[PDB]
Amino acid sequence: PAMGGFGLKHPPPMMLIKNTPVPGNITSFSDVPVSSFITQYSTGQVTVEMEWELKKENSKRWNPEIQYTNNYNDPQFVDFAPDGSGEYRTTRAIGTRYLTRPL
Amino acid sequence: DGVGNASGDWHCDSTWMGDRVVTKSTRTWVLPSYNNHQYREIKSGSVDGSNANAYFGYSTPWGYFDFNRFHSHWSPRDWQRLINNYWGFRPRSLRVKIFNIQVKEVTVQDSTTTIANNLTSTVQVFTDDDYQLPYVVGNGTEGCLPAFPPQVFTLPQYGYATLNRDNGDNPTERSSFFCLEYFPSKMLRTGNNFEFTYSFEEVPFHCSFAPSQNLFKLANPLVDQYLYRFVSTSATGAIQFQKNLAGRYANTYKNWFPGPMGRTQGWNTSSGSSTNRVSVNNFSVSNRMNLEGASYQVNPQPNGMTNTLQGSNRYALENTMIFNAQNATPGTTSVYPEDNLLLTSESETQPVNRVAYNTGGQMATNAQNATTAPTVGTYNLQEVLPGSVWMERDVYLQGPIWAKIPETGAHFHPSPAMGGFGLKHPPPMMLIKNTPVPGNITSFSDVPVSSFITQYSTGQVTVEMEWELKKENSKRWNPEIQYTNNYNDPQFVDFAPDGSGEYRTTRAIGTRYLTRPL
Amino acid sequence: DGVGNASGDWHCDSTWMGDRVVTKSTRTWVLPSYNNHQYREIKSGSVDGSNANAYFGYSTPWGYFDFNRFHSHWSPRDWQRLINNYWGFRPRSLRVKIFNIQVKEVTVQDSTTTIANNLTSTVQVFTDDDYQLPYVVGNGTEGCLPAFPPQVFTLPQYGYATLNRDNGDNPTERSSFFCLEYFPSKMLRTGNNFEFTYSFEEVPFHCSFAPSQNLFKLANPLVDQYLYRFVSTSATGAIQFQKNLAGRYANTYKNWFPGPMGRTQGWNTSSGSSTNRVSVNNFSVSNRMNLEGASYQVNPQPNGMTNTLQGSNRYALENTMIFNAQNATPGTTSVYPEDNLLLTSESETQPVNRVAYNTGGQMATNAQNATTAPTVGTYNLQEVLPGSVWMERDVYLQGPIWAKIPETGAHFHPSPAMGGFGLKHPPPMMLIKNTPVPGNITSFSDVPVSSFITQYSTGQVTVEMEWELKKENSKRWNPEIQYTNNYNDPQFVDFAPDGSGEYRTTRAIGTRYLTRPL
Amino acid sequence: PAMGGFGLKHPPPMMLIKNTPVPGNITSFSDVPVSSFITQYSTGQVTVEMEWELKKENSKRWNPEIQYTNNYNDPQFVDFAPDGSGEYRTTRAIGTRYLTRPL
Repeated sequence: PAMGGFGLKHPPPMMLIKNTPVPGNITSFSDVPVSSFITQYSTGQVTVEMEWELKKENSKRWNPEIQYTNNYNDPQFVDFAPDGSGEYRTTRAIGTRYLTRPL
Repeated sequence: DGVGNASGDWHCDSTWMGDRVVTKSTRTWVLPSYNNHQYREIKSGSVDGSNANAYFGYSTPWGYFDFNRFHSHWSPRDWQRLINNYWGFRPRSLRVKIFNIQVKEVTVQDSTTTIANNLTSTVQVFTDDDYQLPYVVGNGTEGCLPAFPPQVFTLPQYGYATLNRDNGDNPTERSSFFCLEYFPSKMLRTGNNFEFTYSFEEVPFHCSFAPSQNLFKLANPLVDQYLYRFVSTSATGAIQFQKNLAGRYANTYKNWFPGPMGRTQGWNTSSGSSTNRVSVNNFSVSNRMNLEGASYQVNPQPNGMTNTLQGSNRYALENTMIFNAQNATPGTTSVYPEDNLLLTSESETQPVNRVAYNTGGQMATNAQNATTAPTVGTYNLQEVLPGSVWMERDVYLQGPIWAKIPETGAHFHPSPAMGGFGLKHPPPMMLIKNTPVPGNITSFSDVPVSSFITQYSTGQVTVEMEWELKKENSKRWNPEIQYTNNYNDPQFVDFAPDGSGEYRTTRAIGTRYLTRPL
Repeated sequence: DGVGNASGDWHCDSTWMGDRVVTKSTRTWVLPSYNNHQYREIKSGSVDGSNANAYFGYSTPWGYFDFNRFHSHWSPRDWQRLINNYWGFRPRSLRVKIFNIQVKEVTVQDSTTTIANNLTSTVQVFTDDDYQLPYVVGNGTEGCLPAFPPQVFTLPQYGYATLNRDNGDNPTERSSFFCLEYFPSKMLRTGNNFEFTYSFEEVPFHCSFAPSQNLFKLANPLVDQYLYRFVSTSATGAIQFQKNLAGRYANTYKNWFPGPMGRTQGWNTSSGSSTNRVSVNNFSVSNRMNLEGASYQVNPQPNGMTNTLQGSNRYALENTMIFNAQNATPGTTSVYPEDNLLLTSESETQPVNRVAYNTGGQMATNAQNATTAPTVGTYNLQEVLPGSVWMERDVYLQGPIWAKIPETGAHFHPSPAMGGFGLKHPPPMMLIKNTPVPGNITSFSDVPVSSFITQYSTGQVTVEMEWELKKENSKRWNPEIQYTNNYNDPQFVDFAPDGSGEYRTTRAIGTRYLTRPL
Repeated sequence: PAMGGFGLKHPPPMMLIKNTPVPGNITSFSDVPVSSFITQYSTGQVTVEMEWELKKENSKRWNPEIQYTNNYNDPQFVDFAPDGSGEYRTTRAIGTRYLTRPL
C-alpha cells in the first residue's frame, strides 16, 4: 500500500454493529413498513488484543546509534499527554527507521 | 451475580488470640465523578512567597482507598487494651474487600435533581501491585476510613506532582505522565465484589515501652570505676588525674551516646504564653532544607529527639505532630489557637533522646599553648555517631501506620519522620473510578465525546488486618502507668458522639506507657 | 601442530561426475601489513568535477579472500567443455581452506633488508557468517585468485565507504564504524590451518543457450490466423479490416513482448571509426541516474538488452562489459584503444532482447478527429510490462560469479547487472590480518604503542566448489556452434604463458553457444 | 566508593606478571648476586570475559522517555571511532541515568 502498512489478501474481518430497532406505538395494520421508532443509542466496551512478532537487531556497529528520544527545549507542556483542559497533545510523528544496517 | 442478593456482610470486630490480634473494619464509601472523566494537567507557581510551593502534575478521574491511620482499624478501647499490655506490635497481613456497589444516576432536569439507580453501570478497580505508579498513601494526607464506623466517607481524588522546571509550573523533559487506564482493572456491576490480599515483609516491632533508666546512669551507683580522668593541670603544666567515684555520673566513662539532634526553637504553651516572644512569623525562622534551589520546612525533623522535657510547658513545635480534635473542611486557611489541637509529647523518651531546644553539647574549639587557654564551642546539630542509641517517634491512634521508602538505592535507617513502619513494598494502592456512560450522541466525530451522564457510586469496604504482638515480661514490683479514662467533671463522653451526632476525641493516645530497664 | 610438518596438500583439479562437477583450486597468497595495524578514516571530496566521487569511509588493516571470478575455478579447457555441452549450471557448495602459513619478519637495519621467519607470530582469520559487515566482494573489484595456478597474489585491503554528507567528505549522524576486532577470529601459527564450508541457496540455473527462434516469429508460417486487424479507414470514416495471412509476422497478433529497454548511444568499432563523431567526452553525454543530488553512470545498464546487432560493427558501449587482456597495475589513468581489450558481445540474444542504440518502438501521441491526423511518437525507454520476456546477461570466464542483493526489503527480479547469480546470503567474506608484534617498548604510557615490527605472511588457499549442471537434450539435426580454438598464423598460444612467463588471454569466452527453439 | 562502581570485600584478584631474568655472560663465582642481564620484553594476548546480571525495566509511563542518542550537528568526524591518523576519538562521557522511576 502506497500509505504504508502490510498488504493483505484476507485482512482482519470487518466488524459491523447496529441497534436493533424498537417500534413506536403502532395501532393498526398497514402493509406499509413502520417508520415510527423509539430513539436509542448504545454504549459498551471493546477490547482488542494483537500479537506481534519481532526481528531482533544483531549489528556489529561500534559507535552509538541514533534513537528516538524525548528531546524538547523549554517544554511548556508534556507531549503525548493531556493538557490543562484534558485534551491529549501529540506534537510529533514518530516513525520507525532509526537503527541502521550496512546495505 | 444478582441484583437482589447482597455481595458481602458487615464484619467489624477484633479478635485477640494470644500473640496475634485480627482486626476488621467495614465502612460505607461514596465515589464522585472527578474531573468529569478526564485527566487534567494541574500546576502551580510560587505561592506564599516560596517557590517550593510551585509544582507541576496531573489530577486523574480516579479515587483511592487509604487505610493508613491507626484509628481505621482500632477502637479507642482496643488501642488502650494494647498499649497497656504489650511491649510492641507489627502488622502481618491485610485483606481488603469491596462489595455491595450501587451506581446512582443524577439528573438535574428542570432545576430539580432526581437520583435514580443505574443497574447496568460499572465501577473500575485495580491494585498497583508492582509499584509502578506514584505512591501517595503514606504522606499524612486526609481521606482515610473514618474513625467511627457509622460515618460514611468520600474517596479522595488521585493525583500526583511530577518534575517541574526551575521551581516553576513548567515541566522538564523527564516529567512523566502515567495513564491509569493502562493498567488491567476489573469491572463491577451491582452484583459483583472485589477481593484482594497482601502480607507484610518482616519489619521490626514498634517498641511501645519507655525506658526506666537514664542512658548516662547505667553504671552501679555503689561501686566505683577502675578508670581515672584528667581533672586539671598543676602550676607546672603537669597533668593530674582523679578516680571516678560512685554515683558521680557527670564524670563516669560512658559506653553509649544519645542519638542525633538538630536544634529547633522552643515555644511555651499557654501557661507560659507570657514568655514567648510576641508576633513571630515562623516561616522565616524555621528549620529548612534546600532541594534544587528551594527552601522546604522539614517538620517534624528526623528521629532521635524529644519535643519536650517532662515537667515543663516549653515545646519544640517543629519537632511535634499536631492533630485536630474536631475534623475540618478542605481549604481552611483559618488561624487556630492550641485549644482544640492535640499536641503530641514525646517525653517518655527523654531518658534516651535529647531535647530539641537545647544545645546538644560542647566541644573544643582550639589547642591550648603556654599562651592560649582551652576553649569550648556549643554545637546545635550533631548527626549519627558510632555507638549511639535513640528511640523512634511514637505512633498515635490518630496517626499513620506505614510509609513507603523511596527506591533511590541508598538510605540510612528507614524509619519515617512521622512514625510508623517504613516499607520497601507497602500495601498496594487501590484505585477506583466510575466507568463513563455517554450522553445522547447523534453523529460521528473523530473528536472524543464530552457529554456524559452524571453518576456516583456507593458501596462497602471491609479491611481485615492481622497483627503480631510482643508480650511484656517485666519483673517490676510496684505498679506501672496505664492509659486511663481520667476526666474531671465530664460534660460529655470522650470518644463518642455528642448531642448532634458528631464524634468527639479530645485526646491523642500514644503508645509508650509500660517501662523497661534500659 | 608442528613446524616441520605440512598443514595441507595441493589439490587442484576438476572432476566431472554426471550432473555435477567439483572444481578445486589452490593458490599461494601474500598478506602485507596494511595501515601499520591501524584504522584510518579515508575520505574524498568531488573529484573529476563530479560530487558522486566524494565519499567518506574507513580503511582497515585487514585483507580478504575473493573467489568471485569464474577463472579462479575453471581452466579455459574445462570452461569450454562446459559451454559446449550443457544448457546451464548453478553453484551448489563451497569449501575454503587456508594452510601452510609462514610469517616473515622484515628488517631494513643498515640500509639492507634481511627477511627472517618468525615462528611464534600469528595470523588472525574470521568469516562473516551473519553478514554484519559491509560486503565488498561482488562489485567487480580486483584481487581475486589469479587465473593461472602458478601465480602468487597479494590479498587486497579491506575498506568501505559509509554515508557521507551532502555529497562531501564529511560524515552524517548515521555514518557507521565497524570494528573488525570485535568479531571472534581464530589465530594461526605456522602449524595451524583454517577450514570453512558453505552451501548455496537454491538459485535458478544460468541459461547457457541461445534461442533459435525470433520472439515475434513464433507462429506457423504456413497457417493463417483466425484474427483480423484494423488496416485503414474508408472515405466515409468507416473502419476496414483485413485477415492476418501466413508468414506476415509484421502484422500477426503477438502473445509475448520483448523485455525492458533503455537507449544508450552506439559507437562503431575500428572498422567504422570513420563514422563515429570526433572527440567526444562521454561523461557529459552518458546515461546517468541521480541519487541524493549526484549523477552516477549506470554502466552496464539493467538487463534486457543486446549491446550489438550481429553482423554490425556498431556497439552500445555503455551496455557492454569491457575487460583487459593484459592485467594492469593500480592507479593507471592511461587512455587505451580497443586493441588489447575484450569487448563482450551479447548478440546471441538478439532474437529476444532489443538493441540498445535503436528506438524501442512507437506509440500514439494523440487522438484523431475529423480534424487531426493520427500521430506516433517513438520512445527511448520502456520498463517492465506484463507478459514480457528477456534473457539475462551472460557470464564470462573472466567475469563475476555472484553478487549480494541489498537487504532493503523490496526489489524486483534480483539479477545483477554484471551477470552472475544474485544471492540473499552469498559466500561469507573471509578476512585475515597479521597479529601485531610490538617493537622495543621500555616504559609505561597510557598511550597505545605505535612501534611495530614489520612482518608479512604467506600461505596457501584451497577453494573447492561443487556445481550442478543441466544436460542438453535437443533434437536438432544439423550440427551446432561450439567454442573452438580457431586462430590463424598463431605467433603464440592463447591461454598460456609467453616467452617471459606472463599469462596471455586474447579472448573472452562467454557461455551462449548451444541453441534452443524458443 | 566515592568514584562510583561497586564496593567489594573480595574484589577480582590482582594478576601480576614479569619476565623471568636471564643472566648475561658470567664467568666466575662471586657470592654477590649477578647484575648483568639480557634485555628482553614480552608480548601476548589477554582475554577477559565477564558476565553481568540485568534488571529489566517495567514502567507504566505513557509518554516517551529520554534515551542516549548520537545527536551531533555538522559532524566533521565520527565519534567513538578512529580519525584520519588512526587515533580513537571520544568526545562524550556516557553515563547511566536515562530512564526514570516514580520515587
